[PDB]
Amino acid sequence: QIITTDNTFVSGNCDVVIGIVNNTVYDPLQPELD
Amino acid sequence: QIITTDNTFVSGNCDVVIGIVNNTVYDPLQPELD
Ligand SMILES: *[C@@H]1O[C@H](CO)[C@@H](O)[C@H](O)[C@H]1NC(C)=O
Ligand SMILES: *[C@@H]1O[C@H](CO)[C@@H](O)[C@H](O)[C@H]1NC(C)=O
Repeated sequence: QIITTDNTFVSGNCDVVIGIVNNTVYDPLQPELD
Repeated sequence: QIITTDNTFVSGNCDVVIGIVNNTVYDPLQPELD
């Protein structure tokens, strides 16, 4: 599935997590823009 | 964590619940104003 904010939650910054990577998390409210 | 709509679900009115208090729930779409 596409990485979305529906099945992902945010918790703190990425500096404390070992072995993290970078990729875009698609917010579905952005293509709507209603 | 701050009380947000993502981690709470609503079921009926608050007249039936015993010992319930009043507090604000943060709507995350309201500061977005999309
Ligand atoms: C992710 O991006 C930040 C900021 O551009 C960078 O400092 C970090 O090294 C990146 N992560 C990786 C694994 O390259
Ligand atoms: C909570 O709100 C209800 C309805 O406005 C009110 O009757 C009640 O006294 C309030 N309780 C507190 C602790 O403010």
